[PDB]
Amino acid sequence: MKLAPYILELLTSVNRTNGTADLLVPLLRELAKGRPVSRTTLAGILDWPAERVAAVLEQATSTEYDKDGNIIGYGLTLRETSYVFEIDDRRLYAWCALDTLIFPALIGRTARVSSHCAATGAPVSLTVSPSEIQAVEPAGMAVSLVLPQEAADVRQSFCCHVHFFASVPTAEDWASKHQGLEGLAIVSVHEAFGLGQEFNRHLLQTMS
Ligand SMILES: [Hg+2]
Repeated sequence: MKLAPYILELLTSVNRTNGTADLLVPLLRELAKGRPVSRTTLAGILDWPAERVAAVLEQATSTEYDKDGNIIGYGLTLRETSYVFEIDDRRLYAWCALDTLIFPALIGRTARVSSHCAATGAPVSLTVSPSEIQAVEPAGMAVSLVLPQEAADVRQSFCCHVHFFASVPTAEDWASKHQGLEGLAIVSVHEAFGLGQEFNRHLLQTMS
């Protein structure tokens, strides 16, 4: 219920240098176009030397690149995951369930999100807009949260534990067999979306 520790630690894990948020939003908007993103493209959008783009990305250890050295994944990714994230006619993916709830507001576009329950395999889907969620299927969908670690790779420490589930009772049953994960908690997808909204508010307030 109390979500401050999650917001605080995720902000710390995500915002590791000056300009991270400045870079992250344009990057997500470019990735949402469905093609690899070159550093020079970001440099142009930001009015930064490409050097600076590189230094910000270097601190982002989980960043995925393709065989050309272009960016293909940073929260939103072109590389298949369990979380499908579609913007119009482009199929993208996300690193975790919470990412799917956060990115639409940051990109300014509505996403069709689909996945499978981590406990039962049942398909789950919803439509996520910058301001609300809709067509939640099934209606009682839930999300797992853990406390992000500050100095760890965000995918290894946070993303891999943050799933969708068919329902709260199903997720709580799953959670009962998952001890030793700091801050493990089950919330409804609505509660998770509200967490995402608070995270975004704090993130955006740190932009130039
Ligand atoms: Hg994530």
